[PDB]
Amino acid sequence: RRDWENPGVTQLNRLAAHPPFASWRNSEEARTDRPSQQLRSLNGEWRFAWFPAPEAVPESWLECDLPEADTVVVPSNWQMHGYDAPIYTNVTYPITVNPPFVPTENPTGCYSLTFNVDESWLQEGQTRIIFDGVNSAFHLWCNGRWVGYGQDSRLPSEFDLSAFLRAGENRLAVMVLRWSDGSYLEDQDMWRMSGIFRDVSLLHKPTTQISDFHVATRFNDDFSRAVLEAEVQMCGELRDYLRVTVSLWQGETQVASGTAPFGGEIIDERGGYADRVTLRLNVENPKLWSAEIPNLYRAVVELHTADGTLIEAEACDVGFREVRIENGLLLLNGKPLLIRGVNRHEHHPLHGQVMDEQTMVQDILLMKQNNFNAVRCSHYPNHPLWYTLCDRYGLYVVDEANIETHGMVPMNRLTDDPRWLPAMSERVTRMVQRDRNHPSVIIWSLGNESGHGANHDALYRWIKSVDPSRPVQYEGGGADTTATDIICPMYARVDEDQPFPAVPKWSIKKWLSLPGETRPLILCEYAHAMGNSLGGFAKYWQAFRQYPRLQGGFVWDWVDQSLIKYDENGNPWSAYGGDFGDTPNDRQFCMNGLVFADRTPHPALTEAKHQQQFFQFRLSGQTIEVTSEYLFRHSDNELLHWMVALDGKPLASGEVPLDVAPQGKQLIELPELPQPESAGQLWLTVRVVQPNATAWSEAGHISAWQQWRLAENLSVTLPAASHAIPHLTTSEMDFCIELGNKRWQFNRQSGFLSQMWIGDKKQLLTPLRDQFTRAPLDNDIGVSEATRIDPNAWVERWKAAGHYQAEAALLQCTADTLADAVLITTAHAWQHQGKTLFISRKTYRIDGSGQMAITVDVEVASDTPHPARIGLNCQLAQVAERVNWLGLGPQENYPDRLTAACFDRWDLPLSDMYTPYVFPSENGLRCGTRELNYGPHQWRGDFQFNISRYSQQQLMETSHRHLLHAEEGTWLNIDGFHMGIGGDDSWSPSVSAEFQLSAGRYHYQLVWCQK
Amino acid sequence: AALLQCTADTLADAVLITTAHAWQHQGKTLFISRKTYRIDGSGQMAITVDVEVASDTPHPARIGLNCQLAQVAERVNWLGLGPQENYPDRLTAACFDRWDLPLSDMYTPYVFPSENGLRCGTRELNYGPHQWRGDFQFNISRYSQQQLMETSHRHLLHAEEGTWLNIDGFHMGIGGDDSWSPSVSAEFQLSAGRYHYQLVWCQK
Ligand SMILES: *[C@H]1O[C@H](CO)[C@H](O)[C@H](O)[C@H]1F
Ligand SMILES: [Mg+2]
Ligand SMILES: [Mg+2]
Ligand code: NA
Ligand code: NA
Ligand code: NA
Ligand code: NA
Repeated sequence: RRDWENPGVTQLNRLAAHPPFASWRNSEEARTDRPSQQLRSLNGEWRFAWFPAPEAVPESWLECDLPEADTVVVPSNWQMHGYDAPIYTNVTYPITVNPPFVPTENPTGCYSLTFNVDESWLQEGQTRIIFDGVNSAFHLWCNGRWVGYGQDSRLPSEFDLSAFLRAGENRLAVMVLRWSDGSYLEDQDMWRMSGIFRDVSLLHKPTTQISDFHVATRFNDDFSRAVLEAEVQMCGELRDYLRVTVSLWQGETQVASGTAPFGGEIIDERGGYADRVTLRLNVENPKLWSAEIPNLYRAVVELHTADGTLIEAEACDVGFREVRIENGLLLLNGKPLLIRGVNRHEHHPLHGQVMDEQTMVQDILLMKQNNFNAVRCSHYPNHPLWYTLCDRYGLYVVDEANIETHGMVPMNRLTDDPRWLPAMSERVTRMVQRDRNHPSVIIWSLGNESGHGANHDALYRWIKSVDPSRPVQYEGGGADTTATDIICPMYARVDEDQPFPAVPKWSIKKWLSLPGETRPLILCEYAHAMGNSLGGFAKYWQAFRQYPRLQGGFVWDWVDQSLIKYDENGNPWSAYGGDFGDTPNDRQFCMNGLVFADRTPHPALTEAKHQQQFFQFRLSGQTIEVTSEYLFRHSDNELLHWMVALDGKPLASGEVPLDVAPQGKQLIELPELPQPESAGQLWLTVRVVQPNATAWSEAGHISAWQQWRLAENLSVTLPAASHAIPHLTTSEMDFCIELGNKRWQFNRQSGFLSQMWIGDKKQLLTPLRDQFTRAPLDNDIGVSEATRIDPNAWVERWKAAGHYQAEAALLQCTADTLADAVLITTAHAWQHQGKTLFISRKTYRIDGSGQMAITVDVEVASDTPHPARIGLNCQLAQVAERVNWLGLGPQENYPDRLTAACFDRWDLPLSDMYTPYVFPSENGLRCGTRELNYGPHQWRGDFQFNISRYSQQQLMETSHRHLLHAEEGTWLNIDGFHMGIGGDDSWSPSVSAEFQLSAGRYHYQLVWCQK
Repeated sequence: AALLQCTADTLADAVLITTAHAWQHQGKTLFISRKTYRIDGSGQMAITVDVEVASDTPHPARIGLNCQLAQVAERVNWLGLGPQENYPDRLTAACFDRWDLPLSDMYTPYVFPSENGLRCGTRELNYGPHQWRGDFQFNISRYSQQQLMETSHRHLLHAEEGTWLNIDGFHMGIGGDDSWSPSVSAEFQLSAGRYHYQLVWCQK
């Protein structure tokens, strides 16, 4: 049969899909969500063996353990145990495209388990096994006998073992195929793995049972009244004495309850459903569910006899909430949402695609503390617990069918084929069927990157029909097809159009008002967080805030998909595409997260947190206007703290309780602020603090901030004439300057400050030279390989123009003496193949104070690609423990990623000055610095800088962080100007014009000295 | 203007004058100007200017220099945007090239008088035997900003002795989305706080 190469066959003997069951036999257990005895885990220690193909499987296997098998933990991904390689491919299918066939060499994993079944279970009722996630397809046997088959790796496959079990010891044989025709619908850009990766369990149901239940909450115009409607379906023998009781609880308080025997209303000419019943519960002033206040009720569904005897109980958490699109806006409980979302894969650097509750919880808490309110299940139904936690902590969820056919040509090749409708249908239907009772799910998604075909229209229609409670969205085929209630593009830019044929990506602001367009717009993917990215994040936030119809989006993505590997030494390292021998592969493309695989944030996370803030401020004079973007809660666990500093010197602070209603304003008058004895800029900083701990944060959690410049008093004070004057020692090869214990040397061949001495210690390992390039960010690179270039990538443009290859050609080097200083003047040209790219004119003024003032003026040829930077660099001989500076911080920040940073005086261990992106590049810059202190050195001006033990060249030359080696001394990169980092996407130039170094002429001035 | 410093140095091939001034109002330092004048054996005077603008003072209208030339010449020739009046937020129409007009075309006779005649993106300006080089904006006429500012009807203007030259490293947008509320877009406001420019003044 080769059922795995036939889309017409997606399962054999599978039971119908339904919401989470537990078959309690005690209503209070049910009520309380206590553990149910009728439901048990088979997770743990299994027997497993790997074969290169199903045809290599021995018959005996059904019969008895293979001696050679190994004891492994289940659930797991076999690649995570070393049986074969996990493969990292983005678009290109990991197998030959030739549906519905797969390779003859089709890695097969033979799992088996010997376990005990109790007689009680077999005397009566029904016993089924549930495999939450089996990737990609599998055949099942019990005690030697064949039970069934099943496809779709991301939804539960269930089978009736009732007739297969013996009391005592029993044997399960599970033949899992890596590749099946299902794989053609599983082309997500992530690691390609396989096995029994989700729970395995046994559920006992009575013969007469609750086979399905649907919960609906409808409301009146002002939400003061609601009706909970619950449709209940049974299986088993219908009897007049059978009944259903549905009850609702607000905690320990029974809110409502209703009983009725079976038998639905007339549906049509043949009658109604004798085996179903609907209960309707009225609720006055229900407590509404939202991400803001995840108010939940408990619903208990009891199947019993008229005399009070309980057959079984099922139940679920209930959130009263209404989701609907009206007059072009996405409304929740009548209020238009603002989606602060993130896409999230189920990824563990260790466990692979196997998810655990702790990681889930950790993810949710990180999201929430980062001002995230929504998440998209990119790109398939998640492990069942996910929804529960979302229901509980409060996160809006986009539930997505497990359908992605990215690598077909064109993309809709299958989705437009009616012969694929069936397999596709199951992936949609079974999801709705399973998750339709979770309040957290607010939108259904048809899948991802599978073009736009008729199959999508049909399914779009199916959902609308069966679950009018939620909007359906789908980005394929253009983001605004007839199969979507939401314009939900990926990577559409704020102001910039990308008019690709057939599927253009217009500026979001523009998209909304195209002739006849009326839908709301929420990006299904945006601000591609790969490596040093998120440049331009603020531009989106501003726009979302300004246009009602721009209702946010889901950033791409939450966590880097790196996997842990170890070196000889046994030490762990983060791996990516191709690191497992996988090929073809997409290398680092699998790392686009806001946090590293271990959940350590990337610096971009903070930029995301600020921009997603729920309080907005405005300052007028001494008056602060706080505005709340909350729709539902008041600011009841918040205080505003503020503080005034002069140049980092704290001059005054205070707190102020916040008392703003959802969407209201609060003014805060700052008390007269004293006068600073002293030149400089006064800076106001305000943070919103949570005094009390929550379910998602601890007391003192900071949820928002903002800063402003208050008055400024320019300095009009004269240095103060210095006692001594520096001495100029000319020479054939060098201009030397001495001043006390200090010496500066300028190599006349080169035109650069070759060395400096304090006392008898040399200061530099490498001369101080201009720098116009940077170790390329993932955004600079784009898809620019070896096999294939991509001309347009910044990195390509730079390479090609000679940027990395240009060497300095002296044009002038002189020295003069002034009344109180020596003046070194230089001019250099940077050429490539006869083109002068840049010209650097400088002056060094060393005075009686021993301060060297450097003035730089660079000219950039207009027809050369705008440089990554305009600064200087050198290798210092020293290695200090800390870095202290007066500027933007404390975290890494770039020009188009600097809103979250604050201007103040920061001090960190040098290590905190380097950012450990798994794929190395220019990192750790800090902008708007007026003063930098390191070792004996002090630099002052208004520049950007980074400082670490790794040079630009090393960075650019090393593919993996674990391979970096601290160099001798410390590398300092100090820039007058630094180019934006971009990120609207990572595969095309995304650095906005205002952040490009196009001026042609730049001036900067630095003062170097010893403190 | 409050002089903070003024000095003279002798170079290999030149004399260097270094100055610094503080502009204040009611005890407030509004702006700081720091310069060097470098005259070499070639007769070229190179002016380098660095200014600081208090962050809490309103963004200034322009950052430049000005002076009344003794001389009155018939034409003005320049290498930059033109030939007509052009401002920062109103210069797309203008073209960069070599322009040469009668002095008078360098003045815009708006009925209600104001700053006018500016030309941006100039690399070279020649008037009489004078010549200025760099990268700036300038205006030149027989009318001071003060006159312009005190006279409300163009007919009431009177040519002053000599020619007033306004050379700017920087000039604020003129606006106009409306004429009754501030309309200069932020990108056209002189809010950077620190400004630098340099010009070469010489003869020919
Ligand atoms: C949106 O694009 C990103 C690119 O890293 C991923 O491929 C997503 O799965 C896709 F839907
Ligand atoms: Mg099949
Ligand atoms: Mg894809
Ligand atoms: Na909006
Ligand atoms: Na990716
Ligand atoms: Na690199
Ligand atoms: Na006037």
